[PDB]
Amino acid sequence: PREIITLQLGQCGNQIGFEFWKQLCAEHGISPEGIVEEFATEGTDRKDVFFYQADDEHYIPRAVLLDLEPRVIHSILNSPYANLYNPENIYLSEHGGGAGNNWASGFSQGEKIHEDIFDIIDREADGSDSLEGFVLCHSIAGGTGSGLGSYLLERLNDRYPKKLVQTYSVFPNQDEMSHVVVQPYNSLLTLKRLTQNADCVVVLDNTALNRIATDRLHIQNPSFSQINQLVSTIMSASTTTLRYPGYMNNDLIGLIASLIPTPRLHFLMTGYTPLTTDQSVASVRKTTVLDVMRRLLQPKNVMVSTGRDRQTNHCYIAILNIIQGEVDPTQVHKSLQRIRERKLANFIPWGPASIQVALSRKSPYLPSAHRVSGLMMANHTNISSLFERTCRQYDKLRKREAFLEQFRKEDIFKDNFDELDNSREIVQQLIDEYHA
Amino acid sequence: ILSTGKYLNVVRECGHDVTCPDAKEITYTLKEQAYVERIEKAYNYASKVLLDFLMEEEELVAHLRSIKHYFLMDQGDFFVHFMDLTEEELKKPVDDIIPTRLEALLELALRMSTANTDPFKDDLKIEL
Repeated sequence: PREIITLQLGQCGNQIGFEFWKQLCAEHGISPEGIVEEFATEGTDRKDVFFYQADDEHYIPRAVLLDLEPRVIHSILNSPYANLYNPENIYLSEHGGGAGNNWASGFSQGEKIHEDIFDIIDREADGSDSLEGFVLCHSIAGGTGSGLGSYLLERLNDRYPKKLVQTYSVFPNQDEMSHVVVQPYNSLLTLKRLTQNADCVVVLDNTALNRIATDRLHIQNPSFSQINQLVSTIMSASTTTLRYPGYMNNDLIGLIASLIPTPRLHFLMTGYTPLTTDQSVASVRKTTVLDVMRRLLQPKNVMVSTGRDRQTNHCYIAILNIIQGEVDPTQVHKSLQRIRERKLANFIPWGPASIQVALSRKSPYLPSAHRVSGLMMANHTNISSLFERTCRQYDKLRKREAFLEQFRKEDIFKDNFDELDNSREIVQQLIDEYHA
Repeated sequence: ILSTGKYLNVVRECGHDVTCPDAKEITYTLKEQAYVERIEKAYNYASKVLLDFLMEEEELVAHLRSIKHYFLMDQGDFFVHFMDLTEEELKKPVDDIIPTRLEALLELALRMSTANTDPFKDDLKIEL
C-alpha cells in the first residue's frame, strides 16, 4: 500500500535511525519482542506503513543499515531493542567494512559490492505491489555516510524511476577544522547529488543543535548522546498524518507535493517547540492552540543557521504548521485567523502563499494525550546563507593547496571541483530570481 | 402582588420547577386587616431568594465587570494592546472586511494577557 523503505547509512545515520525505530514501539503500544498491550489496534488504527506487515503480530522494521565502521552496530545487539531487528535482512553477526575514512572509499566500494548491495535490499521491494519510495537516512559528516550515499542516489534513480525520493539528512558541524579537514570536499559532492539526483531533502544543521541543546536542556559538556533526542521525535512527528489515521496529505507524496516550488529548491526549514518535561504541570488548565503557532514563525525553534537581518528581502512561499494530539479543533481556524494580521511571513510578490495546518490524534499515552505539540516544515528563501557559508569555505580551501594532491590518487582524474561550484551558484541565483 | 407574580412567571418559564417561593405556600386568612401582613412576608422571601440565585449562582456581578473592563476601560493592559491594534486598521476609511479583522486583533490582545475571567469577555462583540 504505502510502504516506505528507510535507507539508514553511515556513522551518524545509523544512530539517528536506531532510536527512530525505538520511538515507534513506545507509541504503538508494542514491545520489540512481544505484544503485551492491547492498545495497538483500538488506539492506533494503522501500523503497517513503516513496519513490515505482520506474520505473528511481529511488526518487522523495513530497515537496512550499512556502514564501514563496525562500532555503531556493536552498540546495538546488547540493547534489548535489537531482537526486533532481523539478522538476515541486512547482515548476520560479525559484519565489517573498510579501514576507513575517505569520500572516495565508499564511492569506489559501491561497484565492487554491486552484486550484494542490490540483492537483499530489493527483496523488501516486491513485498508490496505499490511501493511508496525510498528515504535515505544518511549523513553528510564524515566520509562514510557521504561516500557511499552518493552512489545510491544515482543507480536508484533509473532502476526505480516512479518512486519518491526525499531524505532526512544531517548537516555537519563547522566550529573548528582540526579533527576533520575534508569537510568542505565530501559535503559539496553529496550536495550536488541532493538537488539533481534527488527530489527533496530535510536539512538538519549541527551548529543549530547545540544552540537548542543549551537553550532549555541545560548541559555543560556537549556529548553525542543528545543528538538522537531532537532528531527522533521530529521524524515520527513528520509521519503523524501517515502513521496515525489522517485524511489530507496522509502520504509522504502528499506533504512534499504541497511545499516544493520547483526542483533544486527543496530545502525545508524545521521547527519544534515542546521539549521540556516541567511544562506538564500547567497543561492541565486547557492550554489552547491559539498560542502555539505564534512562536513557530518567530525564529526561536529553528534548526537552520541563517542571518537575522536577511529576512526582509526574502519571502516565505510555503509554510507547514502541524498540530498533534489534543487540538481543540473549534479554535484551529481561530489560530489561522491571527496569521494575516501580523504578517510574520513575508509573502512572495509574484504569486500566492499558503499556511497549511493539519491535525492527527497521537498515541494513547499520558505524555502524548496531554501536551500540545507543534511541528513546523517551513520553506524560506534565506537558505542560501548556508550555501554562501559552504561555498566561501570551499573556494578558500582550494587556494591554500589543501587536499589537491592527497585526494586525486584514487578514481579521480579530472577536476570536478568547479562542476560543484557552478551548480551550487545555480541554486543560489535561482532562489533570488524566484521572487520577481 | 403584581410584581411577585411577574417574578413567578419568569421563573416558571425557565424550568417550571425552579420557583422562588418554595417552602412558603401557607394559605390565606379571613381578616379585615391582617392580609396585607400576609403579603408582607410573601414579598420579602420571594425577592431575596431571587437575588442571590442570579447574582452569585449565575454570576451577574461578573458580567458588569467585563462591561467595566471595556466600556469604562478599567483593565487597560489588554485594552491598550487592542487600542494600538485598532490604529493600524482605522488609519483608513471603513470597509466591510475591517470588522472581521478587529475581532482577530481583539482576541489576540485578549489571550496574550492570559486572564481567567476571559470567558466573560468572549460575550463581547464589535460594532463598526
